Amino acid sequence: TPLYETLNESSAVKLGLLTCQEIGDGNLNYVFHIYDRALIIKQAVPPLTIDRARIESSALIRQGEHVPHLVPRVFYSDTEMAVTVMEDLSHLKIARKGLIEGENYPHLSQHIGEFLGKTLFYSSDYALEPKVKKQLVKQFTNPELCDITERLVFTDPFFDHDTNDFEEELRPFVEKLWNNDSVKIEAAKLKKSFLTSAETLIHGDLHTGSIFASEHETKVIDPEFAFYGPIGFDVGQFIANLFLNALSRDGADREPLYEHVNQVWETFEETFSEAWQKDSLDVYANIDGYLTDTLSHIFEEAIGFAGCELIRRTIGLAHVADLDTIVPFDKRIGRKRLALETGTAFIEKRSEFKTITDVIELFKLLVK
Amino acid sequence: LYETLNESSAVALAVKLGLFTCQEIGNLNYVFHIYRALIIKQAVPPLTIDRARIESSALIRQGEHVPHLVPRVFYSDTEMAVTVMEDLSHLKIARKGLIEGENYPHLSQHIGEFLGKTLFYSSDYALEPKVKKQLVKQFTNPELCDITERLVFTDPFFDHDTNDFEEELRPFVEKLWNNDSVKIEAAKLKKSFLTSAETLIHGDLHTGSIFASEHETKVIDPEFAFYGPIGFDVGQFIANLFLNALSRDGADREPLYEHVNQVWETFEETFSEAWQKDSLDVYANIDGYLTDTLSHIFEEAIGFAGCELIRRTIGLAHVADLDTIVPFDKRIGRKRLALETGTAFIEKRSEFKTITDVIELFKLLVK
Ligand SMILES: Nc1ncnc2c1ncn2[C@@H]1O[C@H](COP(=O)(O)OP(=O)(O)O)[C@@H](O)[C@H]1O
Ligand SMILES: Nc1ncnc2c1ncn2[C@@H]1O[C@H](COP(=O)(O)OP(=O)(O)O)[C@@H](O)[C@H]1O
Ligand SMILES: [Mg+2]
Ligand SMILES: [Mg+2]
Ligand SMILES: [Mg+2]
Ligand SMILES: [Mg+2]
Repeated sequence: TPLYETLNESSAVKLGLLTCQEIGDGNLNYVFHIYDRALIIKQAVPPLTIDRARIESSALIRQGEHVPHLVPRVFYSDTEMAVTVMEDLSHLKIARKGLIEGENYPHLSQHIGEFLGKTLFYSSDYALEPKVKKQLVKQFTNPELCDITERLVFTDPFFDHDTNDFEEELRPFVEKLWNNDSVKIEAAKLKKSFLTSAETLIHGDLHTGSIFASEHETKVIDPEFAFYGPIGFDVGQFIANLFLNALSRDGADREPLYEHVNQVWETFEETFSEAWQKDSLDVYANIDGYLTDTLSHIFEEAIGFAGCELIRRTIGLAHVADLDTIVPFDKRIGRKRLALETGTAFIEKRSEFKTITDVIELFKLLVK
Repeated sequence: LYETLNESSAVALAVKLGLFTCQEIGNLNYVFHIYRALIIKQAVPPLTIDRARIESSALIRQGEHVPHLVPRVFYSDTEMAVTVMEDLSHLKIARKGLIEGENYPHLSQHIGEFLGKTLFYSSDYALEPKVKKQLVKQFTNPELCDITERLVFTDPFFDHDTNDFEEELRPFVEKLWNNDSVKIEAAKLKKSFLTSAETLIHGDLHTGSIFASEHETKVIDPEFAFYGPIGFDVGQFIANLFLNALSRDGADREPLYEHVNQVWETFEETFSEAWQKDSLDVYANIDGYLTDTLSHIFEEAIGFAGCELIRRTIGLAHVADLDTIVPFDKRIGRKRLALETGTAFIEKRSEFKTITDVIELFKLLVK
């Protein structure tokens, strides 16, 4: 008989680990805080299969094997119940919220860069026997959550589709995008890579709202969207959300975010490189120029994906607080115009950039 | 459940199934011909017998789109590792025919159509991505992919135990081993083989996986099928046309060069028609998108062709086209050319503009 039952505060409060409050922001997932000493119980609500909870638990445990300091500990998980029992991180702040409040989080980019480099390297064919990796591909296939992304980041913003949500003051600029054949061709190629390039186990939703942060600590959460896809993807989505915060700031306040974009690519590239040297199984790994060309391709896709995330967050179904809370209204429109414009340039020009500072310097010029 | 068959128990299965003397005409796979006639193929246990599930499933899928270009499957069973199929012994394996000097005028149109349709119709272009992600699971082929990952993409390029080549070839083989830039390129193509889950491929589409006569073509043995790069079956087939060209002299080569041009042309035209007609992709009709898609397939196809050319010359698994060339010295010379053309194909793959450029490069090198 079926064993799933949607939890409540009492039901959540037998595993051998006095008061409980549901603190979930969304509505697809319940998050139960139990308090001593504290604990979190996350549970999927059923339209999206509850299978996502199996993916999420498994992804967190996997990430913990390589970067246990950058992810919450998982004490228990259950597939039928769609439950993940994990470490309480309420003493930290969601990074998107903190950044909007003016926190700079000096280590954010070192920490995320390390997370990206290790997670993305160690689940790849570089690191794993291909026969092992092919099994992990099966275990982490995520059709419904991939469908969300395939539509929202890669498809809907580029056409007059019903999921989009944007001010009419933006219509002229949005229609300029829709009519742009060559940027759309490129977004199709990026989407095709998303659909087909089973390179590693990615997080699949690594924006600033999926990170807990304080001055000295960083933790990545909510790998619901995990599956075998392109290595550049998590890197692009994260970098884009740094740029999205930049656009919500003015003048010299932007500098910390530009430094984070630079630092996260750099740390990613070092971390991925050191893991490659020390732990690759490939006979081809140590041939001069092979790692270099591999990183150049990741870099290029990462910038393309960033462009998609920049556009998608601005005019698509799922927005970001960074742009939506900008005041006054006319400034909001202007900054949302620029996210559209930079995202487009990112997509079009992705293979012309040589370094991360090329990308930052282009961005800075477009947002002057 | 599983029991390896013999000629007698193979006859018993045929009658038990309600269909219709027996000889095993196949070291890993038995093929039982039963005479109205019928074929019963069975996997033997080191390599998983799960390959027989993949082969039967692949043949049935291919039959949905090109039923005239694959044998009919009357019955299959996973636990017995059995595929019961149409008898094609009135046809000749294409490799054998081509070596005897048969030219098979329609071979390239038939395979071009096979390629275009099979490769389009199991892709994200043709299928709901949710459906396609299920087929990826179903066709995951770790052991047979491992053979390819090692034999076509890795061992030939290093001093590995599986390679098998004449000592007279050593200088040219060592030239390849010491070539960093071709090997970087071979790595990229391998990485694509390992990661690019674009469509359901045959995975072993050489001239010995084809039955042929003047008027008929049938593709067989899709044991190696899995979700991989679209360019792969195209490259491996083109390379085996070039391998036969090298076993011929002078003007007798021209039919093979025509086959290479024709198979790309037919492939490109079939894939294009299927794209216009049957794509699910909102991006499908934007001018330049199909064109750029084909350019990438072309480039990979040519790279994979170079790997197959090298691999068949000096790796574990050879081709009769090269190994039966006489005299010995001529053999060494032509095997040197396969190595050098395969190398050129890998390194120049993104410089070619059309199939004619590929052929004209090849013809120049083998003058
Ligand atoms: N481990 C945790 N510790 C403390 N709070 C958490 C924890 N996990 C989630 N939360 C709270 O619940 C919110 C929703 O978490 P998240 O995993 O992103 O759910 P969803 O998938 O619904 O977005 C977070 O923004 C955070 O405020
Ligand atoms: N459908 C068939 N009709 C007639 N002969 C066949 C048929 N299938 C296979 N054979 C014979 O058996 C041989 C091996 O078949 P194949 O499917 O290539 O097995 P393997 O996977 O061992 O290469 C073929 O070359 C052919 O001579
Ligand atoms: Mg979240
Ligand atoms: Mg989530
Ligand atoms: Mg065979
Ligand atoms: Mg076979």
